[PDB]
Amino acid sequence: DKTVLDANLDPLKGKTIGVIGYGNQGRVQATIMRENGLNVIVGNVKDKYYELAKKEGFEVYEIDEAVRRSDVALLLIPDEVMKEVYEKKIAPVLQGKKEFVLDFASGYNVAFGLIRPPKSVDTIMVAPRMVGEGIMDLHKQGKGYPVLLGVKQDASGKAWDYAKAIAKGIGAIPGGIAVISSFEEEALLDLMSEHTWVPILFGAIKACYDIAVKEYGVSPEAALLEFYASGELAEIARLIAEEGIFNQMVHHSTTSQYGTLTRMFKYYDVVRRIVENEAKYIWDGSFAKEWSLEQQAGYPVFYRLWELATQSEMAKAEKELYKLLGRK
Amino acid sequence: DKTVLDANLDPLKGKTIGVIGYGNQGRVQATIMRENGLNVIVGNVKDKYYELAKKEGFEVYEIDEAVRRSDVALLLIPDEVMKEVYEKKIAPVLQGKKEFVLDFASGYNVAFGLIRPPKSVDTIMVAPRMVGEGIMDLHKQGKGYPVLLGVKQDASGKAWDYAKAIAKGIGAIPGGIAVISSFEEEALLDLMSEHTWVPILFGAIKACYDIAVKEYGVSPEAALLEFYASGELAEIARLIAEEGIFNQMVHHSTTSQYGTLTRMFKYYDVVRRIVENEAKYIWDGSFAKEWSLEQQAGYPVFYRLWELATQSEMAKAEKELYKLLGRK
Amino acid sequence: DKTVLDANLDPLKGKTIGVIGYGNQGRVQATIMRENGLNVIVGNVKDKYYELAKKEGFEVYEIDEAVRRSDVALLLIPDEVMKEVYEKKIAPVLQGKKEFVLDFASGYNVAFGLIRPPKSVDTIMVAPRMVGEGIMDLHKQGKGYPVLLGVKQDASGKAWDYAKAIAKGIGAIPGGIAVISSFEEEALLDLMSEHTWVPILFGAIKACYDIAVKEYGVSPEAALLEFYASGELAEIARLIAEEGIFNQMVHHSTTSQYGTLTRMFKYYDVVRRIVENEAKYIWDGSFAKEWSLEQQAGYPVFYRLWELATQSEMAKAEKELYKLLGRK
Amino acid sequence: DKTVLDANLDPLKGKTIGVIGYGNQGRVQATIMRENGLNVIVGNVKDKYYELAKKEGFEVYEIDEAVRRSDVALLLIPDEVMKEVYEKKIAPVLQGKKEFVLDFASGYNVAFGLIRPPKSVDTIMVAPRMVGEGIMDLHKQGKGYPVLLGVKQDASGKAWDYAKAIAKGIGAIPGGIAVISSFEEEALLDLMSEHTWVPILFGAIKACYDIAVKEYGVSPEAALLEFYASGELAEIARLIAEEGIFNQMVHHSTTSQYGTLTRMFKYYDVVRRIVENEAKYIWDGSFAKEWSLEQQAGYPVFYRLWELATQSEMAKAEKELYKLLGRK
Ligand SMILES: NC(=O)C1=CN([C@@H]2O[C@H](COP(=O)(O)OP(=O)(O)OC[C@H]3O[C@@H](n4cnc5c(N)ncnc54)[C@H](O)[C@@H]3O)[C@@H](O)[C@H]2O)C=CC1
Ligand SMILES: NC(=O)C1=CN([C@@H]2O[C@H](COP(=O)(O)OP(=O)(O)OC[C@H]3O[C@@H](n4cnc5c(N)ncnc54)[C@H](O)[C@@H]3O)[C@@H](O)[C@H]2O)C=CC1
Ligand SMILES: NC(=O)C1=CN([C@@H]2O[C@H](COP(=O)(O)OP(=O)(O)OC[C@H]3O[C@@H](n4cnc5c(N)ncnc54)[C@H](O)[C@@H]3O)[C@@H](O)[C@H]2O)C=CC1
Ligand SMILES: NC(=O)C1=CN([C@@H]2O[C@H](COP(=O)(O)OP(=O)(O)OC[C@H]3O[C@@H](n4cnc5c(N)ncnc54)[C@H](O)[C@@H]3O)[C@@H](O)[C@H]2O)C=CC1
Ligand SMILES: O=C(O)C1(C(=O)O)CC1
Ligand SMILES: O=C(O)C1(C(=O)O)CC1
Ligand SMILES: [Mg+2]
Ligand SMILES: [Mg+2]
Ligand SMILES: [Mg+2]
Ligand SMILES: [Mg+2]
Ligand SMILES: [Mg+2]
Ligand SMILES: [Mg+2]
Repeated sequence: DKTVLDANLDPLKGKTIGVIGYGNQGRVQATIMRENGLNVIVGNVKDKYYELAKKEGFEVYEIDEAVRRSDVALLLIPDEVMKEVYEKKIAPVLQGKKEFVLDFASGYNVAFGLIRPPKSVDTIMVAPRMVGEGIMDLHKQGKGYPVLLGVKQDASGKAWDYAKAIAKGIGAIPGGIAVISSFEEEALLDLMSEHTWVPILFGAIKACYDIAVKEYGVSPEAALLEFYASGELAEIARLIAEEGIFNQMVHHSTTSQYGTLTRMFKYYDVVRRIVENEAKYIWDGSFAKEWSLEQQAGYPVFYRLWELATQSEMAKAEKELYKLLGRK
Repeated sequence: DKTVLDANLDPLKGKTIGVIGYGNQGRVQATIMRENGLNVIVGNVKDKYYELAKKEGFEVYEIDEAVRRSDVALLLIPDEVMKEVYEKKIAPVLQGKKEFVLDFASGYNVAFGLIRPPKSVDTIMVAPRMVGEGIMDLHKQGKGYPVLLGVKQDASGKAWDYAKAIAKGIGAIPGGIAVISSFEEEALLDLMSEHTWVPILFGAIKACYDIAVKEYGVSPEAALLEFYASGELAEIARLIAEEGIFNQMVHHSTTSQYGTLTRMFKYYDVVRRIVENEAKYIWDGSFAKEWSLEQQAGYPVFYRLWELATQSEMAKAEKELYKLLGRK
Repeated sequence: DKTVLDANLDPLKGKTIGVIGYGNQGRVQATIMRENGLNVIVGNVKDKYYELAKKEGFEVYEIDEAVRRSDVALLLIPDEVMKEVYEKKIAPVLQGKKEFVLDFASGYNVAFGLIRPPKSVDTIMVAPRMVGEGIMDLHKQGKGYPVLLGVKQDASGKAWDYAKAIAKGIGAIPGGIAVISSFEEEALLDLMSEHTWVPILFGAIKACYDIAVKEYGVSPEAALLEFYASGELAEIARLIAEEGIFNQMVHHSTTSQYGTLTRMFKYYDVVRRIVENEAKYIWDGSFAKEWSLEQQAGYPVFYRLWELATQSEMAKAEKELYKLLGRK
Repeated sequence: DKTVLDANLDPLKGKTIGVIGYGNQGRVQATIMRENGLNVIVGNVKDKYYELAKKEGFEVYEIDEAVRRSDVALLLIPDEVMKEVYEKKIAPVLQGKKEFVLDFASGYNVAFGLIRPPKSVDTIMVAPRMVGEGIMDLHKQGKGYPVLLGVKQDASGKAWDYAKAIAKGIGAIPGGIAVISSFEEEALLDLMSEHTWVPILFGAIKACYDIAVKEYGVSPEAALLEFYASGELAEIARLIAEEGIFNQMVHHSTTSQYGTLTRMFKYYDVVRRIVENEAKYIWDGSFAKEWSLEQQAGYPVFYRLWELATQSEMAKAEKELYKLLGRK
């Protein structure tokens, strides 16, 4: 099957590696790779992270200098400034090359064409699905974790080899797995998760609260406690990850099972339509356009929405309560 | 405010208490209350739980005998057999009384009239919001936890006093809180949670999977990994419970925040309508009717739905994967 | 292909067989199997059928006794009392077993979970498609007939072997065929036939009558004669079974062919939608629920519908006519 | 009530004030405040207004210099360049401060987040509802006029005090009133007025003209004369402002009253829906986004719409007529 469990690590030996950023990922991955027996450097703007990285023993230069030295580069920075940073401080130094390699952790800027490097370079992607802290929390046990792999440009016939090489160079495998796919699939998924069921969940909760209060004379404290001020949700998530989404429900009551299943099979079509709409809107690029334009405008909608959300009755009540329970 | 933080414990001293069941709750609460300095007994059918309860030092009699001895009773058994058990082995012994008290952990059977005790008895409810294990996991730290309180019948003018007495007798407060409300609100909430956002979430995930596969040529492994085979969901739940639902999102990226907020404010009305429909359907009693009838029929729909859910592509793929990762 | 034409008969030799019921099927199949060289018994309630079965030379005991003696059982009784009969007089005797086998002629009670035998037993199904009299009417020619096969539980790795063994033990093959499938498919089909085209046909006829009378001044006698008081329909059915559904039409006139084909391809979508709805309603279990509940209620709708049907103008006219033609 | 009629003027004495712009407002307010006994300066780009302000005796420096000198600032410039002007020539000088105050006449740029000053500064708003000339036309009578007040940031507990201080420092009160509100309400109102009834009025007039001509053979001159080429509208506005919107109608005829009231109560719902839509579209920020983007694009729609409006039949006819009547 497409899956991969282990591979070689030779293509990276003898070369120097360049790491852009020392935040969550950059820090973790550079730590691991150094612990794996490789010569690696760090490129970053002069700030707290720079101080931290030079504390932990990673020789540092300026960004463009790290690329001038490196034969491989890992661009571990946000997806909102990578564009300008590339355009200014990378593309030139890169034009001055023959055989180079560039890796990302996300496919947003590439799949949509905001970054079109030369055909003189092999472009790839290695994408984990952990916030970053759990990765160390696993490495100290000597485990592995799963990731996605992708390739965009091949000028060496060695692209996948370098991909698996990196995958092993960050302790993902052996111990976990590695999938192969494109940048497009990665971006599509990372965006569907954010556009489809998360906001739906939140809106459902908000509506349940509003209703239970304003049409059945219920108290905010009780509403919050039942809905989310408890850890029921977290325990459910854990049991899912461990046993399985459906098998999990066995630990509940028959009444819960019955209602859940009925209503789920009953409300499948609506959500299906919603998901179709959003997935299409993404596959085209409309969302990238929208987001870039809002950046250029000044995040007005962002501002107003944050405001409306925090000025809501549910939020105020949650504040009073979380205060009452000593929580921060 | 309606909230309560601590109260007296005198009305329970000098009396004997009766506990029906030694499962999750019964076990925990009886343990605590014994550790609080009260004379308590146990009533249960002769089985593994009976053996366990007599192991832990709780003198036991038959159910009706425990009531004959007790002046208070806690009916900690499922909401699907309580009816018959009451009708047969409790109502008589209870008719033979003057001043008694009966407490539940759920309002399903009462709010809907499936149980109508005499007016010779004060009826109450004390409902926690923890599965039961977390409660001990907190008690050994010396903390408290939150609960709901309710009263249905008063023949003593002491109902709320007994309520708070119990609340303190199970280590809820001081250390947490106690809310006051009816049986109706409790049932309504416990059912809305199960009918509105849980099944919606599950259906959304299922649809995202189906789509991403059958219309964009994506691999099941990647789909599952992104959606739920990871712990992203559990970490989100924890951060919610700790910091706050919205504040949580700060630890994410701006892109995620933007998409989430937009789509949430965009899809609020639909879910609102759904929630209205279900809440009404409950407030009337149609659901209780439906569930009781399906019990009398033989759980055919239950059976078929379990089958359809487990025979699904997502389930089979999850099986293969969870196996691949050593998970049970 | 999945089809089967003949197989072995050894696994049944040396064992005793139990047959529940001596009505249409039970009678025929027991007769055949005895004529095939097997030791078989009969279990039945004391009535006319009991007298008949002991007339024809089948030693009989009470039901539970027949199971105590038997190592295999064929439950040839209606699908409306099998539940209680099992629950009371079979499940105990069965709990007292190690290696047993149970066979049905219908999957209604099992596919929907109304009967959940232990995992100590191999459960199967052998379903013919003849009312029962035609089967003997064929056996005396030395032919075979077609059936369906299914398995639900396997604790021997011999389930299919026993299945084909029975199939041969009732003279189905060699001489006909045997298909393999589940209980679910069998039930689904047997119910679609009854829910989709039979009632549609009847309603179409009824409406044609009503219209031809009340809007074109036609006489009931003529209407009935054309529509169904003749044998046109039976001859068409026979020619279908013999030659083929479409080839049949060759023996009609060109005008008939033209109108039929046009209107058929013209009215396909409506019936398709209807069939989808009903098939879904079944696949879930709603129909089983409905039917069980009507049983528990007292067949009021059944009663009223029988009444309305018989008190109809078409029925009264058919009565007068069938009387006029000497028919009973 | 929230209203205010007079207050103190001490907090401004001993300080220096800075005024950005010498157009309509800036000119008037600076004139008044100087006439009120305060030390005030002027910051403006070198142009005709600079010459005018140094004519009238207001010592001037460059903008940033005026802020370096001032402890308070009034940003009386358009809402389309304030952004860049701030970003470049104000924010630095402001970072170099401890205790400062900044006031606006409009909340557009702030309510939507286009300007986010530091938390080292108290931000306020003082918004009149006169074009600017009427304000002097009233001051020479020794009257006052009404305004709105708002606060965004408080680092002194003196924000409202400074607000009322300014309010008195510009001759608004005593003699008129001062309301308190946010920036959001101000912006919302100033935009609803422009989006809801003004354009509706204009379109209604245009449509009445077009119809009366092209479907009833009426002459343009007569149409214009009746609709707006007369002063009926201005007299109505004046009588409204003086007596009251409804009481005004008393000076009309009964026929007019009847038709007006009927049709008004008849067409309320449509306009209500329109207003809801627009108010929402604003509350979110979509309009700010739209306008900023059109600026960045080059005002193409602006251009084309101006063209279409002026190339209209009504416009050409109005031109011929206004010429015929000697009007410019
Ligand atoms: N933490 C996460 O959520 C995961 C990371 N990724 C992706 O990896 C990439 C890195 O993400 P994170 O390291 O977690 O974010 P982060 O907050 O940890 O970023 C830290 C780095 O940002 C750099 N930086 C910030 N602003 C800069 C600017 N204007 N100019 C130049 N450098 C700047 C700094 O040098 C710093 O080293 C992103 O594309 C992310 O989507 C993929 C899987 C999940
Ligand atoms: N565990 C939970 O989810 C929470 C408990 N509750 C409610 O408290 C009550 C008890 O729930 P749990 O103890 O957690 O369930 P459980 O699974 O722990 O039930 C254990 C008890 O069930 C008794 N029992 C089982 N079948 C019986 C039967 N046919 N006849 C007589 N007794 C029988 C047994 O004596 C045993 O002691 C329920 O109403 C529950 O909804 C309220 C908050 C959450
Ligand atoms: N005979 C037919 O038309 C076909 C029969 N089948 C299936 O074979 C099985 C038997 O069907 P048939 O014999 O044809 O119907 P039937 O009405 O002729 O059944 C006769 C048998 O039912 C027994 N019985 C009736 N009421 C009973 C009760 N209260 N308690 C205990 N036993 C009772 C009688 O002892 C008798 O032996 C069913 O599962 C049916 O679905 C399958 C295809 C059609
Ligand atoms: N006149 C009005 O309609 C009322 C004024 N306001 C608001 O007060 C503020 C000022 O409005 P007005 O003075 O009436 O407009 P205005 O046309 O009178 O503005 C003249 C000033 O604009 C300055 N200026 C123009 N272009 C500039 C540029 N590129 N860079 C730097 N400075 C530039 C000039 O220095 C000049 O002093 C606005 O926000 C307005 O909406 C509030 C109530 C009504
Ligand atoms: O990179 C992303 O966009 C995140 C996701 O996995 O959804 C971390 C927030
Ligand atoms: O008692 C209930 O119905 C549960 C809930 O809180 O939803 C535990 C499952
Ligand atoms: Mg993301
Ligand atoms: Mg994700
Ligand atoms: Mg709950
Ligand atoms: Mg049938
Ligand atoms: Mg059939
Ligand atoms: Mg205005």
